[PDB]
Amino acid sequence: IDGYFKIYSKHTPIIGRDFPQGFSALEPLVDLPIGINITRFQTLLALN
Amino acid sequence: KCVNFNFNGLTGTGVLTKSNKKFLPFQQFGRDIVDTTDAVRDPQTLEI
Amino acid sequence: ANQFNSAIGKIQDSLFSTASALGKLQDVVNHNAQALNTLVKQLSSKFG
Ligand SMILES: *[C@@H]1O[C@H](CO)[C@@H](O[C@@H]2O[C@H](CO)[C@@H](O)[C@H](O)[C@H]2NC(C)=O)[C@H](O)[C@H]1NC(C)=O
Ligand SMILES: *[C@@H]1O[C@H](CO)[C@@H](O)[C@H](O)[C@H]1NC(C)=O
Repeated sequence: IDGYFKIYSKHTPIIGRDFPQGFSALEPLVDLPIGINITRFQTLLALN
Repeated sequence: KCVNFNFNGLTGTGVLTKSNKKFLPFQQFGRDIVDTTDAVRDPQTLEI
Repeated sequence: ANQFNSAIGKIQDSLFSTASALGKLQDVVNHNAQALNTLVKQLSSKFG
């Protein structure tokens, strides 16, 4: 938004196996004013 | 004491007393239900 | 006298539990408080 890259993250402990039912807000971590154009991404997977 | 303050571009006039409201690590200043400035965090010592 | 005592003894029940009545004073208080809050909230408006 307005040329800023905002990061919101949260590390919720897991009670169960996958996607437990519950609510948890995502507190912002770092705001970075880059101001570029973003349309695509690709996650990186570690290879050992 | 009744003084005028300017906190990171937030200005106003009033008295400043020690509070007990616990801000989140990122929240800067607090507002009321009627949406008026009520509590601010000191930018230097992170005091509320 | 017994009928009146029995009738007056049920006043403290039907006044609150049945709702119905006793809402006009609450409506007055709520309306005045809401008008005050709406008047105060208008200060944050831009009006262009
Ligand atoms: C802004 O700089 C001041 C310089 O004093 C920092 O104040 C110090 O903060 C540390 C860490 O909390 C304390 O141990 C020192 O006692 C403080 N010094 C004084 C003189 O009060 C302050 O923390 C800095 N603010 C930020 C957000 O980094
Ligand atoms: C990138 O977004 C900016 C923002 O205005 C614009 O100037 C530019 O034309 C956009 N480029 C592309 C390839 O979408």
